[PDB]
Amino acid sequence: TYSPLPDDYNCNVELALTSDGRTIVCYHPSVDIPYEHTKPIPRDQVLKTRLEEKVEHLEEGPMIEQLSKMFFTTKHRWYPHGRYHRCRKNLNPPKDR
Amino acid sequence: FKNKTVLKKRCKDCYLVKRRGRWYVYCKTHPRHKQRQM
Amino acid sequence: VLADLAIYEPKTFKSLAALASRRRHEGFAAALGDGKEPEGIFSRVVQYH
Amino acid sequence: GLDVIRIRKPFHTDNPSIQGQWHPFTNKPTTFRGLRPREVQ
Amino acid sequence: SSFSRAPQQWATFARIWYLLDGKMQPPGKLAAMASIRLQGLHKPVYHALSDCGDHVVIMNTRHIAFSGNKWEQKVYSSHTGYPGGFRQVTAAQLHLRDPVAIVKLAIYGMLPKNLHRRTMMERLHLFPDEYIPEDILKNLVEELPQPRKIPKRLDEYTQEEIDAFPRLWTPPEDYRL
Amino acid sequence: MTGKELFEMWKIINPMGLLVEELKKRNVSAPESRLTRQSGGTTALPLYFVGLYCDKKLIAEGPGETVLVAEEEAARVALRKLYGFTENRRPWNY
Amino acid sequence: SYLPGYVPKTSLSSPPWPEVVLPDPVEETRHHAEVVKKVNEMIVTGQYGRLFAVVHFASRQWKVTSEDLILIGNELDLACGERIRLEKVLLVGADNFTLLGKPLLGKDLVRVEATVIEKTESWPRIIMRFRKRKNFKKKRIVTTPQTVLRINSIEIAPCL
RNA sequence: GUAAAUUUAACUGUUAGUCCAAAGAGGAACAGCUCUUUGGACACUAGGAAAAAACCUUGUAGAGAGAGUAAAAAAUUUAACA
Ligand SMILES: [Mg+2]
Ligand SMILES: [Zn+2]
Repeated sequence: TYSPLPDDYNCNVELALTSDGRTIVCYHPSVDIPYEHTKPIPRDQVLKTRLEEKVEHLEEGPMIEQLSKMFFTTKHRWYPHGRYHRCRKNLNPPKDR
Repeated sequence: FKNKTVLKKRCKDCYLVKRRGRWYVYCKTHPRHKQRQM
Repeated sequence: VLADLAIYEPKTFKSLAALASRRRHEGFAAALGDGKEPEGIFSRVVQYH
Repeated sequence: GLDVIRIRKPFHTDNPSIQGQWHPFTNKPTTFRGLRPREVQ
Repeated sequence: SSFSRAPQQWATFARIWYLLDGKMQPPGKLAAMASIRLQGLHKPVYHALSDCGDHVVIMNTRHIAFSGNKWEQKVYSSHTGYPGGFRQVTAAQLHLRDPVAIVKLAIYGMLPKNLHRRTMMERLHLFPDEYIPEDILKNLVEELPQPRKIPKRLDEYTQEEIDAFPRLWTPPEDYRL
Repeated sequence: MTGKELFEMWKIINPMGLLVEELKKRNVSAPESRLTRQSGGTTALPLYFVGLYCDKKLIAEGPGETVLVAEEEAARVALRKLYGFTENRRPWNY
Repeated sequence: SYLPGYVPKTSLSSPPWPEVVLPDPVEETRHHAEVVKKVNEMIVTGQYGRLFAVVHFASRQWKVTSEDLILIGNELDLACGERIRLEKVLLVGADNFTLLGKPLLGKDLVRVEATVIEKTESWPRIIMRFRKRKNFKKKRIVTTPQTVLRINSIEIAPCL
């Protein structure tokens, strides 16, 4: 009836001590999300259905505040950078795993 | 009112009341005894 | 390695957090008891010599 | 044969997580029917 | 987890839209927990260069509560830099002018003083009443618990706890009350 | 072979089709996709955790920026789990 | 009848934290025996894969796995490509279970096997001292020795 | 308890000094004032008191993606009198 932590989000943590008392055994099986707790997946007569390719060219300003409103940032991220920094950038960075 | 740091009764009818966070001596018969703590 | 287990191995970190919370509860129980009750299963001290 | 230059991160594993790398929904409980907070349903 | 690399990175570094309520909560405690979530200091993958902030949606900002007399004592000072731009307004005056300015300024003060503060402020969303826009409501995950406990006024005590609490003193029968 | 993923080494086109073929060939009911977890949704940066179930029992879960790619990642996770090519599988004995 | 020491329920009559009762020792030791045993037959059967360990080595603690690389900041008096056993295993574990030493696990319980695969030196490190208006300027170059070990295998044995 | 001291030989350089604690003198029982004495620190490192010479902690030098610590965060809310 006692649990050190709530047992319903990550794993079913059960603690134990060995008979000698020299080591601690932890058993942690994963908790699976219930089906009841889930949610189902959300779902011209005469001419072509012509593809709707309009690309309005917004000027630099209203373009930048549209991007800022879309990505919840400021304008400074979208303003450009000079040749000094652009050539200072490493275009072949090291890559681990 | 006269501004004082220590407040004294100069009459038997003088009374002390704490109003607006400050102590006051009010006298109805001798209004010259009106005193305000600083 | 505690931060490493926190980032990559959340089940082992939850086991460690449960162990720490149980040790804290055992310490609280010993402090309130204040007598000569059994020391606790996880409060036992392994001695070296 | 590798370069004697600065080595970042003095350990290289290719399987850094075995129990699943942490995401925000780890250590997060589920709700009945997956309801959002203050969902009128 | 056996995810592919790009979905695993996306899952690890995705953003969460936490919900927070005003309604007799202290603005400082609201600001503290909101600033932790906005910095992303609640994540074990936190780093200042990792851009791991999360969105915080605070509602009922008009119904905040101040401990003590801070509604009159606390003074917010600004300066429009023309000679004489020094304006000082009490917390009450600032709240009656703008209902979200107090919590906004508290979170802004608690956020770290660098160039990421305005981006975290952009990720913070505040609303004065129960109304929240539908897109944000569809974004919301995890209403966080309130710091205070709503000290529960006398008239909504139930009769069970009222007569479970014993009476302390016996009044005399000859008192007007 | 040591440090690469199964679908990094063997490219596949329809993981959902492969998964339903395997489930029908080992006599398991067809998987149902469900939205286990969801953050955002109206923003440009959503997160969908889509879980694949059979007989109301979870067999896979996958993250994505859209529901469709989350579903395909869940299908790939199910294929990896059924094949034994999971990331936590026993490493090669030398 | 109120006990002599009863306090009416106020906001701070009782401590704010919830009351926590610990399990009785005998049933808890029996539960520990059940958990330790069942984890031991999981080890016996082999219901695990891709073990990890936290190992103390060269005054550091490394979270290593199989097929791993570590860089030790000193020479190790070993030839290249040489198999050794890391023994001071603070922690070992896998999926669904882990084992914790107090502070060290048993050598009969866990082994770590590593291979000396490289004996190199670091990139040159600048040590420079400067104090102004006192003509104080000193420069030194060091190259600390280094040894790259590859963690081959982590093996556990049924001894719980 | 410790390992320095004296002598012999050869010389340079320092000999325009600041704060703090203490005992005093001058001045106003003024001064980041002036003058002696005892002792610190600074004119050499690092951490702290917000920035910081002089206060506190600490000294002997390198690498570490280890650990235990040192000094180290100001508290206060006052007037009824027959
Ligand atoms: Mg002087
Ligand atoms: Zn009078």
